[PDB]
Amino acid sequence: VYRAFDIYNDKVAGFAKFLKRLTKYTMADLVYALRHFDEGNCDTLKEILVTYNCCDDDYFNKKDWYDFVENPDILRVYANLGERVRQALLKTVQFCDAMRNAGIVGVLTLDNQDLNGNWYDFGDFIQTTPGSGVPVVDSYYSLLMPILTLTRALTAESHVDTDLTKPYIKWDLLKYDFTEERLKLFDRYFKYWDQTYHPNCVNCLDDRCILHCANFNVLFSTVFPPTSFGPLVRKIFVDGVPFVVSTGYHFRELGVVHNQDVNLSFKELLVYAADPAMHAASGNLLLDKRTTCFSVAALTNNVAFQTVKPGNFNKDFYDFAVSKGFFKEGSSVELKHFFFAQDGNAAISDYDYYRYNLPTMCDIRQLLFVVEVVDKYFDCYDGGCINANQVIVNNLDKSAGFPFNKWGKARLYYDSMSYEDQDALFAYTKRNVIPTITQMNLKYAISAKNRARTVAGVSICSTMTNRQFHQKLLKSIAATRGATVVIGTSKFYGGWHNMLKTVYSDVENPHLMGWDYPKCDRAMPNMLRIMASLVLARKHTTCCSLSHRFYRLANECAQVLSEMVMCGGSLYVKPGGTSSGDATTAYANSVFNICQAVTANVNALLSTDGNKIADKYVRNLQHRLYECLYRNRDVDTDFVNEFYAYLRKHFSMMILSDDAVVCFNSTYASQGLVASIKNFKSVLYYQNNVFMSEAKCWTETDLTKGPHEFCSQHTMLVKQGDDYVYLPYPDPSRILGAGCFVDDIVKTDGTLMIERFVSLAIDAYPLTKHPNQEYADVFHLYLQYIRKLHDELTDNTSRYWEPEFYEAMYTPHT
Amino acid sequence: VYRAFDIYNDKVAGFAKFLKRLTKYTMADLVYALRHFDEGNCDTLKEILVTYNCCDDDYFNKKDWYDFVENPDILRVYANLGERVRQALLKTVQFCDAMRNAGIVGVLTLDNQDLNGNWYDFGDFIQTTPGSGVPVVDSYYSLLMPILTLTRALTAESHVDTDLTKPYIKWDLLKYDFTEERLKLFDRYFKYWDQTYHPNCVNCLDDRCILHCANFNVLFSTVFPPTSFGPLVRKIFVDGVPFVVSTGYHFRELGVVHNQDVNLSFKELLVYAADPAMHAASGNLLLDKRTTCFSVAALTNNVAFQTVKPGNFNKDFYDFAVSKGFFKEGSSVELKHFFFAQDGNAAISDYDYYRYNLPTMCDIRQLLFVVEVVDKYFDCYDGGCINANQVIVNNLDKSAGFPFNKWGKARLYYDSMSYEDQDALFAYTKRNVIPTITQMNLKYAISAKNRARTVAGVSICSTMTNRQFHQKLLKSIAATRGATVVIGTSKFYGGWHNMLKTVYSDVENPHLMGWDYPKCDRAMPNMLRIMASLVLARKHTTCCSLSHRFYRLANECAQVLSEMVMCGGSLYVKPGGTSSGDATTAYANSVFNICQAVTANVNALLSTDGNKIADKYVRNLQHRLYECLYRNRDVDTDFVNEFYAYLRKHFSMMILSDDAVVCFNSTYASQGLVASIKNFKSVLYYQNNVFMSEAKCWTETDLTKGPHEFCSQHTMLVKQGDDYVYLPYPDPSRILGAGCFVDDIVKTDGTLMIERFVSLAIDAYPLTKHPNQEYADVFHLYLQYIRKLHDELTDNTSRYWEPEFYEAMYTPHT
Amino acid sequence: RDGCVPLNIIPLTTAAKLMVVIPDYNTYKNTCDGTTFTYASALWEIQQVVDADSKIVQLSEISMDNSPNLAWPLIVTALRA
Amino acid sequence: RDGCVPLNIIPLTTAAKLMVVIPDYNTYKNTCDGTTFTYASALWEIQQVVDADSKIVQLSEISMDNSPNLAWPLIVTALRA
Amino acid sequence: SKMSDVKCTSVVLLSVLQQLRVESSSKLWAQCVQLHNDILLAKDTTEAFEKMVSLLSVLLSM
Amino acid sequence: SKMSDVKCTSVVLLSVLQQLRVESSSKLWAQCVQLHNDILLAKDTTEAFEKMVSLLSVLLSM
RNA sequence: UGCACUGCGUAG
RNA sequence: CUACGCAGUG
RNA sequence: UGCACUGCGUAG
RNA sequence: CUACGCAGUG
Ligand SMILES: [Zn+2]
Ligand SMILES: [Zn+2]
Ligand SMILES: [Zn+2]
Ligand SMILES: [Zn+2]
Repeated sequence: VYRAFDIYNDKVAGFAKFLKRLTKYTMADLVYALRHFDEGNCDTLKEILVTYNCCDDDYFNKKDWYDFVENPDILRVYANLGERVRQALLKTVQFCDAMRNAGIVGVLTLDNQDLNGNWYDFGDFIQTTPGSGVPVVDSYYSLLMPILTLTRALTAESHVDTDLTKPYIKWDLLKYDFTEERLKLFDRYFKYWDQTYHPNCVNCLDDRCILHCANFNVLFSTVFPPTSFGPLVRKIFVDGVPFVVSTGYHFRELGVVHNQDVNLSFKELLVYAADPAMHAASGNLLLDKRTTCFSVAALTNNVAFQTVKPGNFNKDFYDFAVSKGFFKEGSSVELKHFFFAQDGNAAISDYDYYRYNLPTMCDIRQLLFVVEVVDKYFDCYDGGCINANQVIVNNLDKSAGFPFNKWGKARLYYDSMSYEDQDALFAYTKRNVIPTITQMNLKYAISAKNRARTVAGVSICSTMTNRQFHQKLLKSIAATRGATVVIGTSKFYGGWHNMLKTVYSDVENPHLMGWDYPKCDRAMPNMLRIMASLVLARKHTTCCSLSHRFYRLANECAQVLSEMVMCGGSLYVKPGGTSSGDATTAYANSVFNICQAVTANVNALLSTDGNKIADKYVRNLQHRLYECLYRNRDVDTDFVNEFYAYLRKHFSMMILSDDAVVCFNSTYASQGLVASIKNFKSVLYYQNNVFMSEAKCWTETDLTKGPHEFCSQHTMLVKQGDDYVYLPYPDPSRILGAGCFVDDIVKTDGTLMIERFVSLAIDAYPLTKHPNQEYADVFHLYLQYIRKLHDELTDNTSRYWEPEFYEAMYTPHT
Repeated sequence: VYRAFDIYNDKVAGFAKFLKRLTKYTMADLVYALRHFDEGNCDTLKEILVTYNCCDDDYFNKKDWYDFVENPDILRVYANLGERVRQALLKTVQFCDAMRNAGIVGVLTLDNQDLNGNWYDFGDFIQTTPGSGVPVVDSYYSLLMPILTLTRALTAESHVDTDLTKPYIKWDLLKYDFTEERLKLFDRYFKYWDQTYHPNCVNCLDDRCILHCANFNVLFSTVFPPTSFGPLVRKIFVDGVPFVVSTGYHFRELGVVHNQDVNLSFKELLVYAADPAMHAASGNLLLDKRTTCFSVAALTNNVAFQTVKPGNFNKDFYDFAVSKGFFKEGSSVELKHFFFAQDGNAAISDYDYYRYNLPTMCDIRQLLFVVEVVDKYFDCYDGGCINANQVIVNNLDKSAGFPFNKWGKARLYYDSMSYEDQDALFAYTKRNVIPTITQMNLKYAISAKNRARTVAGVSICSTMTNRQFHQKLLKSIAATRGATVVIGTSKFYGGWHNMLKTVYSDVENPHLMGWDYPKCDRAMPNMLRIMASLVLARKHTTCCSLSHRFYRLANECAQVLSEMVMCGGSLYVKPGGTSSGDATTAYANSVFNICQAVTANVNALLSTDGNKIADKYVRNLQHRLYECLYRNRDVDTDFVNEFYAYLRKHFSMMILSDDAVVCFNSTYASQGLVASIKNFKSVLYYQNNVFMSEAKCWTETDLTKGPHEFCSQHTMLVKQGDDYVYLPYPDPSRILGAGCFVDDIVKTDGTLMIERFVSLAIDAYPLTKHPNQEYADVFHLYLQYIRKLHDELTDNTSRYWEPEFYEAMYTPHT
Repeated sequence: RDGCVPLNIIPLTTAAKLMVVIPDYNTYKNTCDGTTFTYASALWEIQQVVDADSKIVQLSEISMDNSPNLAWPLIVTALRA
Repeated sequence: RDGCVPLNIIPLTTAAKLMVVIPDYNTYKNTCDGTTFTYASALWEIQQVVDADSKIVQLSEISMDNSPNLAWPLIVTALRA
Repeated sequence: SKMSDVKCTSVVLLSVLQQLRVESSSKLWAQCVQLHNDILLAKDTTEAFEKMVSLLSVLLSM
Repeated sequence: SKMSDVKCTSVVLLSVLQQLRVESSSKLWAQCVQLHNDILLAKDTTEAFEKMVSLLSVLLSM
């Protein structure tokens, strides 16, 4: 029968299942089960859980037991195993010591350690000078890293004498530096990890070192009390008056960071106001049982509850549609989009979803190789730092955030700060960390689901600094055509056809897939967000130094990753994830999507047997992938180039910030050479801590039909000017709901309706070529309603109700 | 095959079907078809109608074509034959003349005259002295009388020279006396009717003479213009000022009547005010196309529309019932009784139903015999005239009618008039006719049908005079137990059982029937109402003279039969029927019901073959019935007694004012010796001018079950004190609707609800013994609701919610 | 000759004002379509036309096109010519 | 020693007034059932209890029987003892 | 049951409409009365709901 | 169709309720919002009518 | 905002 | 028995 | 009452 | 090209 083995030799290499006192199952089996998870085949995981009293068989009778969102209690079950894992780690260290004492040089593999922690392998061990033994633990520890956080192995470290039974350790409330504790934990657990570990990322040599140190800090921080982390503040004298001002920050990932320009003007006033130190100091203590998140303070005497008003209904358009034969009984086209009202507890409830963000430790070698590969997808673009006068702001009448929203909009602050002041603030952010407060606001929009949606309005200072830092690269990405990232590419004037042709480019046996990210903005691991930030900042090689880039990363983390959240007059500490109001929201998520795809491909290739592979080139590629993953430190540029070319040839991706359309080779995916939907599910399981349902994922066998859905648009192949082209059309229900229901009564009727219905007709024209007659009739209904509105209002306006104007919008002339 | 024959001889007698150039059908066939009407067997009638171009065969494809209410157009079809009938009459007279010239003595039968009017019989004719021939036409004319009005034979008399083609006769608008025209019509049509005919009933020898003259006047009046009939008024000088006052009346039945105390005090003031002469003279001309009824004038500058408000809903009782398990899905007990709101045109629309009253001429010999038989049902009672101080008025706070309602209630006028004044008014009514105005008022009550209901409030003077005239007899009837009329007999304390036992008394093979009168109050022929009035007034042999009784009848006719109707500020002329606000409404209708039953029995007995009857006694009874019907003038008291005894033995009736429960012999009804449902249907067809549906009629085979329905109550046989008794229970829906819905919000809640629910529980207790469990649970729900109301309000009151109080109400102790 | 006259004919030959109730427009055209009409062998000229709500409906408004917008029945008041 | 303290702990050890949000009565009995309770190693005595509508809910009204009649969540404000 | 409470709701809606002086307008009162009477006599639940919705819309209009 | 117009009626009823300052009371607003959201997401016509009747009764109460 | 019958409840 | 109020029946 | 992309309409 | 407003997408 099949057991998981991590093998390396000339003939074959990889971590996969093979046909080949001691316990029935080994640690490699557990790692494989938790890293290659398929609900259809969970026999090994179920037997391991049952045998060691993690849970009972009845637990598996319940459906969706594996899902974290549907069944969070699973997190408890896995935790029941964590202690065992911890023990194994300790034993591993002992084993290593013995080898060092015995002058033994060898490689330790997960498949040679039983679940009781005992090591039963004495092969590949070569005698050397006593005291000179140097074991290799890269593969073992790297593969075991993801399991440690999922099972919460180090929980015992939070108890006195590292015993779960005995009480918790009562750390000093004022203590914030745990550097010695981090060194002690690393020495006890990862003693033989030869790579240097820096608890404080301020002393990291490069971006890869920062990722390594942050990965270790993620695991080490779970032990320390939550109150210790956060902004560090001091009481100082300014102008003969006392002020409490932030002078540092404690990051769960980056350790302790101290501002370089601490001392005891408009720039200073904004720095103080944006700082949550004063607000928290002047705020009353708060205990909110409505959420599991940390509560800091309350700035208001009374709590505030916000409600979502119901949508307005347009009787003229609904009556017109009814008279023309729509909304009948049994009709295919129906109203499924509405404005869903919410109670006063909705907003906070939405914040509660941040509970799905969990401390996740990534396979550091895998993450390093994946980031190196991902950097290739962003090589064409150019980036750097720009001055204040080179910054473009689309809208100056937007909210400036808290507390800046009280006094005015973003225009007020942009006008108040001169270019020199903005440059001074940016330079200050290159030397110091400025914590900020982000407000949570309910968004009023159409939806087909009753769930409320929240957006994070960040402070003005963070937006300004991130703009000056990133706008060059962001504009470079948006102006590029034919790349994997398709931000800035219009679907009109044949853009959809161009993108689809680009995706299909040179695939031997093409099929299409598309997947979804459950709770993407909330459940995203902090490590992946830091990796995306580093990828975006890697364009600053010349214009910024190592210290400047690190301080910019720290500012982003303190303003995006674990900032202070303002909700209904109360302050909370965001566990993690990504804010939707960031200057780099779309692009960071695109980087995350590319990283997940590359990780899935890497897992698929290594999980293959290798011996069965009948292609010499693919076997050599797998062997070199394992070499560059678990055996070689320095980045191999040649192999990175080769793997990027391989992925581009057999894995063509179109990514827009959450949505991915992938063209992949039939035979390679069937043989496991290329990632499939199951690989993405496993990756999202052991990395993103979320279960991906096959219902939300789609696979298209035939290219002529096109992608099932992309950006809420479906695709049709239609005949235009003797040439067949791909044309996007929306769901008729969405357009009809937009027409019938409106945000406010101001836009209920009048001239302003003409523009709205013209835009809706522009969007809905492609439905005319759909085989269904009602879909086509939707566009004619919209045109006739535009005619009727013009008549009620009463030559150029003719073009609005003549279909040639909408014909022109989808032709490749422009 | 079977043809209708009117036969008389020693062996057999009667008008029935027998197995026995010239036309296929004779006049006897038409008379039989129109007097014995069965929708199942209408072949002869259909063939007669089609052959003579009255209608086409397609007319019979339509269902309910025969029904007058559903298909009034049938009245037109029959009219197409009337002219033909008229011709026959003329020819008949000619034939008679010939016989008188030929010295021929014989009896003319309907079966010897073809539908072309030719007489082809020369048998039974015995030569005598020339010029001395005296034909017998009693049977012929008497049997043909009902057909004359239904077919409107005399319509040609309304045209110049008695020709339909030529224009109508333009009579002088001021002309009101048509005595000469009546004599001329009688001489031309009924020349050989030996009985004296008085166009003016003032000169009628007795009640039978009045009935005969009124029957002829009904036919003769259709020719004369409608405007001629009505009150006769004169302009006179009183106190040196001019007044228009009524001094006579023209009755379609009684001819011209002139007041005996015409001259040119409180009594005089009321006589003037009640008189419609002043109101009509001071009223503007009115033309109302909303109805086919005659429009007199409008007393108001603007027309008035009255609406019916919706019923109030009792949320406490409905919620209580719902909580206790009632009004569930699929439950047998459901809410089917409500207050139905009506628009402003409802009231007048209800008045439009008076269109169903038609001029009906009755078989005078049959009506005379039937009234003689009916008088036997009222022999036990005693009646007469009483003084003012002997009059009992239940409620003095009721409406006094128009115009008396303006100034006060009935109490005001009763107090104003002393006993001497009331006696003077009554004596005046014995010598003069006082026309009055009756108001139509919508009644607010529960119903299971959406139709609005109207009541006729008569003037105070008419009520007072009719009370003094009739109250003695009316109270005598209400105080009699064990009689056919069961007015005044309580259903409680075993009264229901006593009545049911009385009905079943001495019936050989008993079955039960019950029937309904469609549009009884509206479609009742005027002749039957006059007959009922005469029957009620026959108790005044000693206290009133012939003139006094005739003038009282004329006053009743001018105040009840064809009075002036006030509706929404407009005056109209009532075509006929009965008013519901009369002092004798219930008793007159009971007389009408008894008359209809006796007529049905007479028709059933005579319609039998006679030869097939194997009982000598029944054959002799039929022969003597024919003798006393169409051959003997003077009333045969012995035969009337014998027939009354026969009906009582084989036809036991329980009558309450519309509702009849009849116990009848099985074999006699099967053999045609006793009336069946079909006989009642035929009688209602050719007399009442309405079609009786078998759905509304019920027949019970077994006596133990009891009558299906009587006064809206069903019957159960239940065990009480070792004795089985008959117990009445209502429909649960009616009681539940009464409990849930109330007239006004004043009785919505409070102490007054206790009495209402106690009465409802008293009515609904019998449902406890019903086999259905929900029916019984209704009473317990009512009791529990009474308990809850008492609790909310908060020893003797215990009896209200204890079931012993309701037990006692249905036991024969009291 | 006798001095006695039926009551019903008194308003017919002596009423100066005539009120007609119109349930529908069909009876309207049949009976009193124009401003002047003939009834009871007399000529009546219309003075007012109100609706069921006691509002002054004008002659022009009465038509087949606008009949559904009228609160029937219509009360038309005219004077003897 | 260093003079640097975490921000989050400043309100914990220095806030004179404490506000607690109670979603349901179960958390009410668990956390601050009585007029005086213990939180953050400090004793807090209740001063006011308002509802979601900003109405002054009394201590007696808070109970299992009357819990359905309260506009949850309940905001309880107390002062440091 | 839904049919019975729908009938009760229709009755109370007609009562409040009458109290709103709706009867001043002849045609509106006629429509409301017809709808209410049909609701009471209705034997199909869907038609009763449709008529109740229509009458409630009549009330909401003013 | 009855389902679509029932949804529209529910939307407008919730709008008028919100304009009636119903949101001042927390529990009444919660009930109205839940009923409206269920009506919009409802797939059975009878349940939609029942919830619409309930919400209309809420409005009629005041 | 009608004519009768019946049965209840409160005062005498 | 009388006065008042209520409920049912035609 | 957030960060980006795209497309329209009105003035220059 | 710029200013304002609108619509769609994540
Ligand atoms: Zn480092
Ligand atoms: Zn830079
Ligand atoms: Zn006579
Ligand atoms: Zn007398």
